[PDB]
Amino acid sequence: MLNYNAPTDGQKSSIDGANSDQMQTFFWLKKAIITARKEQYFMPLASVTNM
Amino acid sequence: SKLPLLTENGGRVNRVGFTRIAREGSIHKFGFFYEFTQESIDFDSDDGLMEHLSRELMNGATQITEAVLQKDLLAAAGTVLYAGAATSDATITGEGSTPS
Amino acid sequence: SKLPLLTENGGRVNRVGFTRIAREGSIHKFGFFYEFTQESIDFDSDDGLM
Amino acid sequence: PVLKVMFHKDTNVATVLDASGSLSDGSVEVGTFHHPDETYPDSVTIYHGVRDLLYKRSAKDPSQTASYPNNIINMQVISIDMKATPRLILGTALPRVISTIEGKDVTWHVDVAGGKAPLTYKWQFKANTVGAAFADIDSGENPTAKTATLINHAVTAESAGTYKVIVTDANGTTIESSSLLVVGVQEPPEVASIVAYPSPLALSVADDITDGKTVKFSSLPAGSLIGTLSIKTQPDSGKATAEISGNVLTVKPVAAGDTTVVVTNGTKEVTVTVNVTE
Repeated sequence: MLNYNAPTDGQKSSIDGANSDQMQTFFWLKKAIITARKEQYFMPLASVTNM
Repeated sequence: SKLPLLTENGGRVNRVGFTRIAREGSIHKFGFFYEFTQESIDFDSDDGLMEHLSRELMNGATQITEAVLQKDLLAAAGTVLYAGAATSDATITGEGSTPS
Repeated sequence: SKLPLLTENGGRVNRVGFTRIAREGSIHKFGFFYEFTQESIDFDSDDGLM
Repeated sequence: PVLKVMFHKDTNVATVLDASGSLSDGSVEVGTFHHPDETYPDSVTIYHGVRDLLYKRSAKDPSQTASYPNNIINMQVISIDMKATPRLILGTALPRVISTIEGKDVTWHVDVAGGKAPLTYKWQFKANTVGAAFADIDSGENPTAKTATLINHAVTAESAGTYKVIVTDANGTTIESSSLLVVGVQEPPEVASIVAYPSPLALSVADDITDGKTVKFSSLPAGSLIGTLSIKTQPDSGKATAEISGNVLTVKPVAAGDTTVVVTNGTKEVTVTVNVTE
């Protein structure tokens, strides 16, 4: 039977020959994890004097 | 001997498989430029110097591309034959009993 | 010691850079089944066994 | 290689020399840099390095340094002169993977230009079996080994492996290219024996318990298929612990004691010696 096997870990799918290998072995989500900016406490305290 | 044949009671008597092969290629970058001053353009007798220069640049670029393609095709020949009794590039000679 | 400081004539003074990281996950498969015969359903004492 | 840069203020000419070389034309040494740059070999060239070195020195006196408005930042007037040893350029590289069936002819061609004539070519071959090392192709048996083009006739299972070409000149500049040959056989020969790399003698000796050794296996008969390997734990698990994932075998030494592990595919077994030192 034509089996998928596991392209990772050195095994190969049956249809794939000695030379070939799978083009796409994973899916890229395209949505990135981001970190929010830190909070500030001392800045709101200050009063601004025009120069 | 290896003909595929079926009886009336066809069961599991023939089976075949398939394979695929992969190829690849890469990309490179080229370029060139030239400089000029304003007086060379403004005081020259030829009115259309810029057109001529741009056309020459484009023609040179096309010629360079063609030369690179030709050398890449030569480098990737599948089978190489040497004329005469020569067996290698260093062996190829035009003097002797058997010229190449 | 390490503060971004500029003079009036500032050229190529402070540079920075960035980095990214990658993660992954996978999928698996499960299953089970059971069998019976028609007489077991037809002649059983209890209706609604299925 | 490291290049030295000399600057002459009057003629606005920057000279690039070797480390040993020097000039007596009134030029002032500004600095040195690595040409391959060791981190981005293809991104940068001589011009960028010379510009970066000249950015620091002052215009009035090239010997002294200065801030931004007073540097040497106009590279249009500056002309760079090269006196160092030329570097070889690889016009054409060998294809990464070449695939063929047994009983066919395969040809490799590499193009190299630059440097000082005449060029010299050497070809080396490395087998797929673990532990193989680059051995020179005999020139007498194969006349094409000396030349750029290498032709091998009637390839078999043993012919599979990586091939490398080495180019040298009178000066001594050297560049190399590598290629891989894959040969498919209709009927794979049966496995006869199995050998190991990073040696079955002592493996990798690490005093730290956390460090884990890596082991690889292969079969001596060329073209033979090796089945999935399984490991048999042996008497001293306290001395070391072995776990196998596919062909790769990892060993973590819990205690400083020598042990032996046997790994089998179901028909043949491999005897590997493990040495642990405190």
